[PDB]
Order: sequence, then C-alpha cells, then structure tokens
Amino acid sequence: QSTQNTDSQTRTISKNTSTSRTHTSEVHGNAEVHASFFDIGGSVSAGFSNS
Amino acid sequence: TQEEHLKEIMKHIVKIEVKGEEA
Repeated sequence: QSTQNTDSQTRTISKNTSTSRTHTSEVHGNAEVHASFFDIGGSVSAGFSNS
Repeated sequence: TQEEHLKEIMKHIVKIEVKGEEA
C-alpha cells in the first residue's frame, strides 16, 4: 500500500481584448386621434432610423 | 387682436410633442 500527498500552487495571468461593430435599422409607426369640445384631429407617422 | 387671439386658441388646441431619446 502507498499514500501520496500533493500540494499545488498555480498563478495564471491572463490577457484579453475585444472589438465589436453593430449595425442597427429601425422602422417606426404611429397613428393618433385627438378630440376636443369642437376640435377633432388625426395623425399618421412613420420613422426610418439607421444606426 | 381678435385674429391673434383665434391663432393663440388654435395653437393651444394642440401638443408641443414629446422629447424621446433612442440612443
């Protein structure tokens, strides 16, 4: 029979770097109905966002 | 100034819109 004892100390020094590039499109919509005592309106909107 | 008052009431009849950021 045999017994083994072991100790281990590890020093790990690590580097990392990164880039990233995002390209974002977007198409918005809107409708609106306004109403007052004697004033009524309506509105339609649309939006085109690049990024 | 009646015409100016009518223009002011017409301007009041609406919204100054909203401030939205999509950053």
